[PDB]
Amino acid sequence: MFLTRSEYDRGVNTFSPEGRLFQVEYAIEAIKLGSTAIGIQTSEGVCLAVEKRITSPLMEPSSIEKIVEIDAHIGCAMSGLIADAKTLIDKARVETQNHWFTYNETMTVESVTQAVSNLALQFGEEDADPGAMSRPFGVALLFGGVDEKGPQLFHMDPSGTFVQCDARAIGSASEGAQSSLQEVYHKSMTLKEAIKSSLIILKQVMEEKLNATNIELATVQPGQNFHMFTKEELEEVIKDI
Amino acid sequence: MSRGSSAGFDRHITIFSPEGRLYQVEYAFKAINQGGLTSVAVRGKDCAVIVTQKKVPDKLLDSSTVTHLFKITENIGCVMTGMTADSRSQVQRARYEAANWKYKYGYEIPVDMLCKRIADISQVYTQNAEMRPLGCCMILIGIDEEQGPQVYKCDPAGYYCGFKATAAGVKQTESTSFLEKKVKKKFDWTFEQTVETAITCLSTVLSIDFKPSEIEVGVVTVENPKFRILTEAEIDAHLVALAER
Amino acid sequence: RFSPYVFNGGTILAIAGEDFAIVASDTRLSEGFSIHTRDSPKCYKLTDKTVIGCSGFHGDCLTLTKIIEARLKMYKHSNNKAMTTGAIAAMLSTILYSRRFFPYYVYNIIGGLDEEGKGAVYSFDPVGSYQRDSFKAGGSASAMLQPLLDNQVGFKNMQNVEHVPLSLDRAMRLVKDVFISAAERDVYTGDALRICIVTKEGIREETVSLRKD
Amino acid sequence: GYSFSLTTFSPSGKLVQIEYALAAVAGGAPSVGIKAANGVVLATEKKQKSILYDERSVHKVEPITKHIGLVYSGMGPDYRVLVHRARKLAQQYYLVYQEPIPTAQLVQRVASVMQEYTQSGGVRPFGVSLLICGWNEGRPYLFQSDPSGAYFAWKATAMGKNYVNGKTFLEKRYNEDLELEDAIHTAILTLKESFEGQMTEDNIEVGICNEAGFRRLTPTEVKDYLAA
Amino acid sequence: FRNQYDNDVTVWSPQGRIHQIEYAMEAVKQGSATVGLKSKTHAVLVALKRAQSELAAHQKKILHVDNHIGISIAGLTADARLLCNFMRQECLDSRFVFDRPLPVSRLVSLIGSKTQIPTQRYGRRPYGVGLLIAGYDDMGPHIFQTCPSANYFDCRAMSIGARSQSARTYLERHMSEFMECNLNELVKHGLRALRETLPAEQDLTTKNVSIGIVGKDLEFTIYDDDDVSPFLEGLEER
Amino acid sequence: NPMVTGTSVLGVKFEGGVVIAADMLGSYGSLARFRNISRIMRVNNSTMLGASGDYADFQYLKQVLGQMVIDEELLGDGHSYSPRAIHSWLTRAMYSRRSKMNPLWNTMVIGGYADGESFLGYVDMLGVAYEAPSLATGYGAYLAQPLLREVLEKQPVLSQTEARDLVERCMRVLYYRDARSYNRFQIATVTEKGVEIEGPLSTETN
Amino acid sequence: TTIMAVQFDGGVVLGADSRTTTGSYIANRVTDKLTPIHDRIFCCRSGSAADTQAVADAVTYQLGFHSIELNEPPLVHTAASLFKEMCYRYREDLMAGIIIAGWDPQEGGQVYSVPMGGMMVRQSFAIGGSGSSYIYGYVDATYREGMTKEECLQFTANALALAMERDGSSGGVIRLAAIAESGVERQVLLGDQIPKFAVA
Amino acid sequence: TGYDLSASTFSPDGRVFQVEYAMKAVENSSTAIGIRCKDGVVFGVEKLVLSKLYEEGSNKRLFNVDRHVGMAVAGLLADARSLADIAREEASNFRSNFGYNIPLKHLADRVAMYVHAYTLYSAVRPFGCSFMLGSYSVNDGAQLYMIDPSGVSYGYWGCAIGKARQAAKTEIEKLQMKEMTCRDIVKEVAKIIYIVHDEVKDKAFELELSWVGELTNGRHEIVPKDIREEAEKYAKESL
Amino acid sequence: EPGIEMLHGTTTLAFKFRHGVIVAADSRATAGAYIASQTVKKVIEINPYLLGTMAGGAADCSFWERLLARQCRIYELRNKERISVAAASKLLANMVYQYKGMGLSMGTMICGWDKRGPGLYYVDSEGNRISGATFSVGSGSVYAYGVMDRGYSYDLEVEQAYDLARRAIYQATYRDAYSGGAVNLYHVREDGWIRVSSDNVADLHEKY
Repeated sequence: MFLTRSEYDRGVNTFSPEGRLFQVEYAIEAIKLGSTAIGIQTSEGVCLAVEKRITSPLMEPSSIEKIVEIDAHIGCAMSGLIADAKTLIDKARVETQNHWFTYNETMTVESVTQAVSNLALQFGEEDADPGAMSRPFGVALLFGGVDEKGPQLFHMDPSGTFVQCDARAIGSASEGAQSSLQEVYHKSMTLKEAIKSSLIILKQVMEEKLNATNIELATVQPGQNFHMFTKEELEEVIKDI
Repeated sequence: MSRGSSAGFDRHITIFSPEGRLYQVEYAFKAINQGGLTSVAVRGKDCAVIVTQKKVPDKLLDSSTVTHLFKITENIGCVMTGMTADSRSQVQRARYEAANWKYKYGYEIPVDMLCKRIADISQVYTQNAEMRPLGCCMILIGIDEEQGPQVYKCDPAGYYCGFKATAAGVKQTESTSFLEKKVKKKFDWTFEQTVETAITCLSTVLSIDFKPSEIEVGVVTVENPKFRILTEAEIDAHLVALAER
Repeated sequence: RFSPYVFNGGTILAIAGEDFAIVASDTRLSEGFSIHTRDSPKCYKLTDKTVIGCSGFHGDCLTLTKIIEARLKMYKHSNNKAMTTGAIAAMLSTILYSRRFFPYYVYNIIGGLDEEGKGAVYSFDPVGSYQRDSFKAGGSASAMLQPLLDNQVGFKNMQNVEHVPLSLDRAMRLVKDVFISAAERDVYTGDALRICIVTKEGIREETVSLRKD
Repeated sequence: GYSFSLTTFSPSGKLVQIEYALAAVAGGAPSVGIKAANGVVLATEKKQKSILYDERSVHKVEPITKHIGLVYSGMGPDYRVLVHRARKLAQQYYLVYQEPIPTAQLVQRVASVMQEYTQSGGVRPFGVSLLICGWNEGRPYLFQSDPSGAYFAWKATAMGKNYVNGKTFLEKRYNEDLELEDAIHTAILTLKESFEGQMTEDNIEVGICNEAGFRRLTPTEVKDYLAA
Repeated sequence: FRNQYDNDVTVWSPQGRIHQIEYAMEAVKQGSATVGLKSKTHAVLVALKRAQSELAAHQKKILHVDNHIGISIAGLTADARLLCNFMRQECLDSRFVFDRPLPVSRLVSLIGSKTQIPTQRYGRRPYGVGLLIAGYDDMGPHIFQTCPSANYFDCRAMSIGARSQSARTYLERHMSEFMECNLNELVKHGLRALRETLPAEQDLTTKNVSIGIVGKDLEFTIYDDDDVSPFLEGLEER
Repeated sequence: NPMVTGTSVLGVKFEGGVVIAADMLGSYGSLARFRNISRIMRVNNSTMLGASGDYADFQYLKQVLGQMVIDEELLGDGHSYSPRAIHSWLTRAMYSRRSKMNPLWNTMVIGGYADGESFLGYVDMLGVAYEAPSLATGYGAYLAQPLLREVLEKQPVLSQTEARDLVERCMRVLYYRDARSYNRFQIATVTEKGVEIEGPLSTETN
Repeated sequence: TTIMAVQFDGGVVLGADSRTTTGSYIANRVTDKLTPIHDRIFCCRSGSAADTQAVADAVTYQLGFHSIELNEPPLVHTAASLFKEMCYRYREDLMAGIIIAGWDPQEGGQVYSVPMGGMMVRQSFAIGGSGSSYIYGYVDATYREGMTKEECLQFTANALALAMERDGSSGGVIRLAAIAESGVERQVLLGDQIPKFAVA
Repeated sequence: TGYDLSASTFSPDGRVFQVEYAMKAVENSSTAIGIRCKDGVVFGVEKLVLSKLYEEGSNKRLFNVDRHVGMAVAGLLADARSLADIAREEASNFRSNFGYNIPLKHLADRVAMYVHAYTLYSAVRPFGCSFMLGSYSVNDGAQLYMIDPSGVSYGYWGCAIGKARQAAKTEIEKLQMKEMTCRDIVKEVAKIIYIVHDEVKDKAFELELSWVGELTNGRHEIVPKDIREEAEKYAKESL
Repeated sequence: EPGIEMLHGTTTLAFKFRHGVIVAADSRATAGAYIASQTVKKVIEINPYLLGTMAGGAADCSFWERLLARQCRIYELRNKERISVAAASKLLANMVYQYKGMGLSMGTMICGWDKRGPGLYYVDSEGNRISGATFSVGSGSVYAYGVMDRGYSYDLEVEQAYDLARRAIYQATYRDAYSGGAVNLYHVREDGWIRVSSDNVADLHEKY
């Protein structure tokens, strides 16, 4: 056979040869430009750490809110295109509140990730103005939470798929982090043990050296709600290398 | 938003040529002759008659269900040339059109006005980007009030005119030549030395003598203004009269 | 003209215990001054642990209970778990208020257990302002029923008497007796009695006969 | 390329698509409009190739009001649509304002309506140019509508085939001094100059507009003038 | 001569062929294996979860639809979940109006119609999902596959996804003994069938088998991890 | 608001089947404007429907219900709307029409026999619905219903003729003591043999 | 406002008065109360002018396209149904006087009928409008089966004359239509010709 | 080639290539025949069975568009099912708006115009199947129609569509269909199905049959099993 | 009643002395002449920052204030800091301004101690949104205003403020036939409101 003309992705939602859509796997490793983020899901709770890769000293680090919480017991970690990532976040928040007042309890983490996945996938209605992107989201998401599961972790890829994963790493160095983490992971892990191992692997993976400003982490445990670590907490954690 | 027009002069109708000639219109015109059928329309002072082949290259077919003379009103009828499906649709379109006319103005639509409206509908196709021109030409007959019979023919281009006698189809140039020759000299055409001349035209231009199974003829008369179609019980007798000369 | 609402009558009663939540309603379904049927229950099982009781315009009752069933299935599908009783009550509040400008002419009481294992009864108004309660009657004869329930379950206006918790057998006897007493002054009560006993091991049904007049 | 869209200008900021429409107009039928101190005459060629055609089932110059006449040079159906709907516009103007539209606001209407087609995409420009004869407060008006949406008022102009030589012929043969009756004759002379096909009675449709309002000329009258 | 026609669902190849549909076909067969035989007493869905990632519970391959309907997905989870929403919506609607479980033979037609609809309009894609259907109704258990071409089929058994041709061969060779069996022998048949799809070096474990059952009085019940252990138990090795 | 109505439809369960009655009558108020109209539909071979109230809405129901049932037939799958299903659908349609303040001014009585079970349900203009061994509408509800219940309490299980004669007598009473009553009517029996409409019959009593 | 139609074997006979009232004043005393919907299908609008005239004309609009499409004579039942739903849809604002009567090739002659609001009856004879209330007894006592066209005409004339005498909202002349195999026979009995059933 | 990218585009030679392609898709699909006799019309399909795993009676292709009219299909099955639904809705609307059964001569035109309407918009590609509409009515006998993907609607005394259309046409030309009943003609239909079938490359088909006629009182019905099996017996005997 | 009267308002209370705001309300749904309940809490724990109040209509108050709770938690997430009292009053007033003249009967008071300190606003069905130092709404609001006006003092000590609230609520329910039940006291101290007690009028009468 001879190579000839072919329209490749003229239409969004064009199936590739061997049936494998374009924009979806274009965005999958458009992600790989994203910062490395680590999430560990142990019985004692979950931890969400991520590099902020400060480009220049002229920013104060406080601005880059790489980590937010969908709700008091649902913290979120993101990497890649922050732009529409915040719209993803805002939908997650409004959905959580919708469940909360309509149904007087805390919306469970699994349903949150499932609804967020529902938000994606709406690519091609170029004629229809309402409800559009015509572009897949280009951001990967990590959800931590506590409920009648307690500790939970969900990884989302820009394809509307997710898993009840635990100890799941995403970013530019995602594969190296995942490989090292596999051999590092322990089935029964204490809380700072996850903090410690995850921080060591972060120090090991990222380009720049590691300090308080370089990264941040947050945790939720069955004890109480979302906590975002402050500076002095980061020094008193990284004291021990 | 939509798939859009293919980039090219002949690729799509909307783009003008360097001389602003619409290619897709010509493509429609020389798309009319698909199906091989060629029709002829002539009119006298009393009647307007349209005649065409009845190609039946299969006798699994029923002669009744295959046709090209479609009554539009009890007073006004038409003939089709081109592909079958677009002819289907425009017959529907004009039936609806004239019915709406009568409903909204209270009197039967004149032949010329129906032709004009159909021409407008055909024209608006040549304006848009995912319209395809309806590749078929449609011819009218009828008696209006005083002008006796009229013959009208729109086209995919939207051009139409009133014809003392006209034709459309494959052998259209030769039909027009013979029509000009006949019309210049002999022009009474009461009813028998009338359009029967156009049957002579069609036979001469096309083939040997026809026997009526291949011929489909509909008429309207000034003294009896129904759109009504003769049969081999009728057309046969006409053509035996024509064969003898 | 056309009246879209009509009063089908009926009475619904709920009592909350420690390991139980009795729901109580008769089956005298009427309209105007004529008995339609003697055997239309007004208490429906929703889940293994939650039982609803509805009274009033019976068409609204049917529409509401069917849409509640639909939403139960929806929640089950969406969250992979049985919907909690408190969630049921909140959902009923919002769904009832959704018709704020065309109210469901229905009084509702929810019988069920919490997920702490205790009994809990939610009372409602035709628009959806609910509140947890230890006991509640709804419907036409709820006026006759309520003071006695206050007197016995609530021990209101008693003096120098031990406030023993209400046991299952005592509650059963009390609800039987209160409907027997209601049957002789209210016109919309009688012909039967449906009693649902929601426990920790499932739901069992009980029924007796009342005055058939 | 850069000549397929109607929506992008050329690298020289120069609309090829409108120019193609202009060339199509040039390829149309000859047409002449002569203003005069007491009226305006419009003349144009009937190209019924076969005598089987009827001149007068359809027409080339179309009235719009008592005092409005239109003639074109291009593809017929576009002209017929534009006439049909300029009629809508004028009928509006009389409905809203109890007085027939002056010719100017009509050519405003028409210029706007064709221009919007040029600037829409997906719709081809109206491949035909128009001529307008009018009579306002009793004084003649003469407008030419350019398919680009441009509209120009002329003392006298000619369009269609070989219209450059027609305009040159008019240049050395017209004056503001003229009247209607001789204007008819000189316009016929202009068409004869570039007729290619030996005028008969039955090749030109003629329309005039004076105080008594616009009205055609019957073929009897065309013969009647051509007698001398 | 295969130049243009491999872009748009609204474009026919000069071959009586639509490239996009076949690409979505390949998409479906890049899924994972699952098997759907049935007996007189029951209809069963057996699917293998994505045992390719690590420290990550695999995707849920069987999706509850109704009291009497159970489905499995072996394609893009995206369109799968989207269609399951409509599944549940119509089942609830039928229960709301006619107050009865929805028959399978009509729900599958609904799926076919909706999945066919985007195939015609521009700017749309086929639903790239490999879907298997299990349900029980008046006329008993039923099994259906709906390829993304909106073409459903009725089966006593069949497998869709990667390596599923091995299971299809197994079902060809053992379709005869399927109609009359207990629950356990039926599940053993399905487990063996799904097993042959696996690479010879990979064996099924409790973590990646997802049996689901529906029957006469037995409403559709999906069997997750360790719970399935008795079902896996008693199964001989290859 | 109602225009042209049929006063009453009967209904009674019995062993293996159900029979109902309704008269040949449509009143334009106090005028017996139409005397040969039948207010009974054989919905299918197992379910059958009678209606009371504005006859226009009953005709519209005839049209739409027939369309749905023939659609089911065209499907030809094996499934069929059991009488309970028709009851539910009718209830839902009437309720929805109420919720738009455009009521269908009718009051139906669904009769159906499936699975060796005799089903008898009742729906009115406001979506109110239930089942009962015997049913009545209009002043039928205040007149024939008491006699039906009286017979049913002493004898809950009826044979064919025992119930048919009871229906005959009760509607004779209706003819006596009802303004919008007529002497001609139908009797429709639903059973294993299907639905069967017999008439016109007359009270013709001495 | 005393439209009435009678069905007989192989054809039908219609009948109506000619008086459109505005209350107690007659706007038109020669009103052509018979509308020919088609070549062989008539009707009788009654109840108020505009809402009936417009609907009838619209029904003529429809069924004309529909008969050209089928290329067969329009079936009477088809006209009945069409002009049924056309009323039923707008049954909340429209009045009406449908008594549609006509002949078809297949099923002899029909008189379908319904007052405003929509429904279907194919009865032997149809009466509508004001004077029908007064003419019920006469028609019921007189109508028989199998009566031919001439006595149908006489019966119709007599009934309409009785309505003419007793009704005060109907009057003028009696228009008649005899639809059959060959065609319609519209005649106008007036003056002396109309039945004179004197008072004594 | 070249200038044939979309539906709403004419060739240099004036041909709609991207409906010729949908047409050629029919020759890639199984055959489907239909014959009209004195009493009624009978259909017959060469349903190729892809594998033994399918339930007998799967992929039914003798759709029931209304009580007195059937549908035999050939082409994209999804296309066929969508068209069948369109036909059902058209018949339903006809009944609702006029009260009597839709004539086949009108229903066929109504569906054909819809099919045609799907051939002149660049937004949508043309449909990829062709189908039969056979019906009977003692009022006007029995009628049969063929609908190409382009929308050309013609009634046939007997038609055939599929990968082996021409052979079936030749076979049918040898029958005086105007003067048999349904009973005798079923024998011929099964004979033709078995004769035309291509067992060497496309083995293991399964015959599926239906008719409509006065013998069913004008009700399109699947063939009774006894007649079906004896007809298959006779067709095998003809081999 | 065709199911829709829901209340007409019974005896609310709120003022803002120099140790934060205290609020008080009774508990007696008055279905026409028959009491619906004696134990309807009317102080609404919108969040650990801000307290509502039910009066005028039970269902409307409850629903709209719950919706407000959703909205304000959304605000606190998006802005990362707690919403002010004035902003919450604005949100409620804008939300209830639509559905003007459709039967709404809200009488809420938003109470909280935000960055500007004490916060107290009157928000009702017909759109009034006014701050102030003293408020009460409901049928018994007049009696409450009497006792309150004669008790209020911005410098009043906390426990005496509790006494004032109890006295006012008790007198108002003592005169009103439509107010009754158990009294509820909520103090909005420094950040985080604190529940005071839920005492009964019958016992109060002995205490008085």
